[PDB]
Amino acid sequence: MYTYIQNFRFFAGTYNVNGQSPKECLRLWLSNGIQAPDVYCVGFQELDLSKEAFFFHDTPKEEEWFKAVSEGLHPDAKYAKVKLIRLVGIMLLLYVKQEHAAYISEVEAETVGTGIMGRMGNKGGVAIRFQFHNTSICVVNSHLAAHIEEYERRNQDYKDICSRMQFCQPDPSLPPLTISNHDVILWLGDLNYRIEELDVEKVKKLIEEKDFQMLYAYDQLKIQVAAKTVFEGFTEGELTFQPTYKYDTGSDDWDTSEKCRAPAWCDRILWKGKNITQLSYQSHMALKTSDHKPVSSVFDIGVRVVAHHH
Amino acid sequence: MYTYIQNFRFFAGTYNVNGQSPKECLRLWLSNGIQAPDVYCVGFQELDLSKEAFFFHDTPKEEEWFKAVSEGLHPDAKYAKVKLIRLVGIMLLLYVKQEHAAYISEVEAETVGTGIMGRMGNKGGVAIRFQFHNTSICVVNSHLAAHIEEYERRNQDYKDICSRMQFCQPDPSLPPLTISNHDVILWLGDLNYRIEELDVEKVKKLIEEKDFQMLYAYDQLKIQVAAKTVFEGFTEGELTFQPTYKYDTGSDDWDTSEKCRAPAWCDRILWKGKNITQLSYQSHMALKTSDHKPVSSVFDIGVRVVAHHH
Amino acid sequence: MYTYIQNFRFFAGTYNVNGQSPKECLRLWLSNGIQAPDVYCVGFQELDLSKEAFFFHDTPKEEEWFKAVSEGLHPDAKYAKVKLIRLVGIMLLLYVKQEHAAYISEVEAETVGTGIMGRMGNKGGVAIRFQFHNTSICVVNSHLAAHIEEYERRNQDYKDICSRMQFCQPDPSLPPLTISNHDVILWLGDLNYRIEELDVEKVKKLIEEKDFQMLYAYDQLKIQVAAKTVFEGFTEGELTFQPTYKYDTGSDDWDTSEKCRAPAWCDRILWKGKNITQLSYQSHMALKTSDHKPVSSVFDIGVRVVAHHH
Ligand SMILES: CCCCCCCC(=O)OC[C@H](COP(=O)(O)O[C@@H]1[C@@H](O)[C@@H](O)[C@@H](OP(=O)(O)O)[C@@H](OP(=O)(O)O)[C@H]1O)OC(=O)CCCCCCC
Ligand SMILES: CCCCCCCC(=O)OC[C@H](COP(=O)(O)O[C@@H]1[C@@H](O)[C@@H](O)[C@@H](OP(=O)(O)O)[C@@H](OP(=O)(O)O)[C@H]1O)OC(=O)CCCCCCC
Ligand SMILES: CCCCCCCC(=O)OC[C@H](COP(=O)(O)O[C@@H]1[C@@H](O)[C@@H](O)[C@@H](OP(=O)(O)O)[C@@H](OP(=O)(O)O)[C@H]1O)OC(=O)CCCCCCC
Ligand SMILES: [Cl-]
Ligand SMILES: [Cl-]
Ligand SMILES: [Cl-]
Ligand SMILES: [Mg+2]
Ligand SMILES: [Mg+2]
Ligand SMILES: [Mg+2]
Repeated sequence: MYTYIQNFRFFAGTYNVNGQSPKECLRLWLSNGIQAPDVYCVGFQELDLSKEAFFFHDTPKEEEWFKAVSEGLHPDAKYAKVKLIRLVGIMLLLYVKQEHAAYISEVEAETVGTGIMGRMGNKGGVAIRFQFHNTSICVVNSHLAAHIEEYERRNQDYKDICSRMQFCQPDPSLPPLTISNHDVILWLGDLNYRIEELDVEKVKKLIEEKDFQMLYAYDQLKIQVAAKTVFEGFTEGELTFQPTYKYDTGSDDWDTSEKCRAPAWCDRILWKGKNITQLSYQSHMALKTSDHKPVSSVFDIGVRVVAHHH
Repeated sequence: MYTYIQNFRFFAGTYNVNGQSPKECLRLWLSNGIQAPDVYCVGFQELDLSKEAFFFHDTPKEEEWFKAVSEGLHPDAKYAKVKLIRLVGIMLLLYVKQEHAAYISEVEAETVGTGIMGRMGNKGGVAIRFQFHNTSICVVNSHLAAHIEEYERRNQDYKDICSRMQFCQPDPSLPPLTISNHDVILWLGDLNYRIEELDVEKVKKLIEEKDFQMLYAYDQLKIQVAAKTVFEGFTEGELTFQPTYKYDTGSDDWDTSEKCRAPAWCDRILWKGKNITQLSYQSHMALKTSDHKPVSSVFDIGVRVVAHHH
Repeated sequence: MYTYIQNFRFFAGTYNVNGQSPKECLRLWLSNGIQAPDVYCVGFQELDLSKEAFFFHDTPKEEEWFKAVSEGLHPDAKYAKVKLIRLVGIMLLLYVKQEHAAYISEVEAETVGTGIMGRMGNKGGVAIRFQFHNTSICVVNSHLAAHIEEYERRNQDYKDICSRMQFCQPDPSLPPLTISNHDVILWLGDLNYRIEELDVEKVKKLIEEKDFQMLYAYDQLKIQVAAKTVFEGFTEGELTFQPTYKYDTGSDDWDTSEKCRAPAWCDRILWKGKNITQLSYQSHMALKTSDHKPVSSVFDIGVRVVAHHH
């Protein structure tokens, strides 16, 4: 046989929904004046903050948010649901255009809890891997540890997801599939990295001034990546939108509670692999259900397709 | 339109069943020579003491006790089940005569755990609110902290149920419904308040002498209400029955175990609202399944009914 | 009526499966060149090591292992499933030849958790009791505390299972059925008792030399039974097979990890009652799914049968 590169459009989204049910149309996030994606990868954090969900019970929030996402996908294409995976509040959805569904194979989904006692699901990661035509793809959604001072724990959460996440494989003989053994890796989530050094007022001033380049110089994810403690070999696109945390629910105002939290680029998307081009990377201010704003990126990704023989 | 007051009969019952399945006919509690209630409000504590129930799993005890209650309702009327709500061992049931069912609306049920780590369901409250004709009603069933020395925690459990219990409402714009925003509030449960100061032998002697007025002078709920720490604006009827805890299972004898627990009026019913009259308040000694006896009260409650226009 | 003793063949098996799904045919354990048993008693430990199973959720491992066992039963007889009981990873299955099913009655199953905080199901026991013809039988499967130094906790786990395990009974009037109130008791499990005194190299040398009599002189279960701290009145057959823990998964090699665990006869079967004869007691090295090997015993057991009147 013979293969060739054919480009497909992948949408990746991440949204921390603060334990809320969906109240708004999600088109403003998932299909806001874009061309129809070929593949949708849609991730949530904090789907359900209840004690019942924490102890691994089913939750109506799973179906509520799945339906909201399905209804918010681009109207020009029929999308097939390929896979849903959830650990407590961390949920990842994979859809493809119906016409591409026949070329999806080897779908596997797994989860890793890195929260209470290092194991519970209040924080951690979920992942879906699959083959699209002849290209292997893994999408990871992680919610890493909270608070500015806990960057070392965020680094450890990342390392633990990478080492513990193992996928099934057709051949029991080879070692299990890990996240890294894929042609294309998309990593999204509330990575929860904050702004070092600067005080809250200075952070807010830089944002008002739209000096995102200066603010980004103090971003913990940037610093840790530069120190090679996390996300080795991954790329992140330039941040041209304002921090996505923390807002008063129902508004675009920064947290006016007593805690008065410093804004942060909590919500991020990164990638690794050949033939990837990021076409956009943005937040969606119009959605106010949560104290975070959703983030999205659209990629053109080259996929190995088998040429038809005649 | 025009409204007028029409009286309906409400039965309220509370029973701590010590993790047991039902073994006796519940008519002796629920329909023991009384007129048929229009509305039944039936609450349990300790429905299931298992670790599985504690971690929020379904339990066969829910259906066993629901059926026992349904079978024990007054035989002269067909009762419609309006709502069931359970948190671990705390369950509340609401029924109305079939003929009144069409005038029930806006039924909402919620729970608040105030047990382990302040959040688990070994203690706490559940509630059902609804509109009957044009009158709003909230029924609360609480199981508050154990032991004579923990009255401050019982006070805190009450305050926490009051502040955390929020109900849905037709209009997202107004603040959520709380327990206090109702025309009629009925609060029942194992409130777990004990007798201060007196030693066990003195308590038992007063009960033998049927001097309930003297024993009540040392009741913690009375004292805390007088200090305005709990149940502000609520009324409780005079206690004319002997303490309902703690008995040897299968008997009317006081706890003969090594612990030799002091008797207490653990199990109580209180109310708040206009046009309420208590017609009775009693315990039911004949039921011996548990180490508590069940308590009941019947009220005449004035309800706002729309007058028919012709 | 008149009764007489008739002998039936009972198979008992215990297998700690290290949280794995079944990968091998279980005939090598359950029907490896033996006559068809009349009754199968098949016990597992560590069916599922997940946090979800630990908090008492259903697991697909239950059905996977039940089907594997059913498929591995002796092919000459149709076996009826009488009962399945599971607590977290501890599962016991009871089957009988179809032709004997009509003579099984009073089947009851219960569990006792003796793990975290003395109550959780990471360790403990499950049991099935029943009447076969006119003889009462109780089969217990226990997973007792780990590690050489914790023999006192293993003793306590045993005592706690014995005192807490209570079965339902036709007559509410008599005291509940306990394990000890049965004509025949079969106790199996990962009892987790280790070899005292000897160092790892010496243990391995004795095993190489096949000097099981000398190694057994240092076995903790033997010592504790002799001290009358556990298993009073029970018998165990001579151990003529090598220790069943701890192996590298997929091999017959001893644990080559850093921990380098000493081999132990973790997995045991004991009995108590009249008219019992052990016909075999062995391990099954050929099964390599787990870090333990399965153990089996076949008994001839005299059962009281009602003579037919003509
Ligand atoms: C081994 C099993 C037994 C263990 C039982 C222990 C139960 C328990 O303590 O969980 C605690 C867990 C903690 O949240 P965690 O994931 O750090 O995530 C939150 C962060 O995302 C931030 O947003 C912080 O809030 P903000 O930045 O202030 O907005 C932070 O709040 P705080 O600063 O207050 O830490 C925290 O709540 O909360 C939950 O997951 C909620 C549901 C479980 C609770 C029920 C059980 C009691
Ligand atoms: C964050 C998650 C992890 C937390 C795990 C922690 C698990 C745990 O310790 O729970 C303990 C919980 C305690 O009972 P709690 O509600 O005070 O209610 C009981 C009172 O109503 C009284 O009747 C007292 O008994 P009496 O007056 O003497 O009759 C009292 O007994 P004690 O005096 O002995 O305190 C107590 O049992 O018991 C239960 O709810 C039973 C079921 C859960 C246990 C399984 C988990 C191990
Ligand atoms: C009151 C409720 C809240 C309590 C939450 C606490 C959760 C928790 O710490 O559990 C711990 C529990 C411990 O295993 P436990 O039964 O001793 O059994 C194992 C033994 O059988 C041996 O094989 C030992 O391993 P090896 O001989 O080395 O092979 C030993 O390992 P270690 O030597 O390392 O002790 C141990 O894992 O592990 C589990 O059961 C696993 C699943 C639950 C964990 C999820 C919750 C975080
Ligand atoms: Cl927007
Ligand atoms: Cl009575
Ligand atoms: Cl073998
Ligand atoms: Mg939140
Ligand atoms: Mg009790
Ligand atoms: Mg193991």
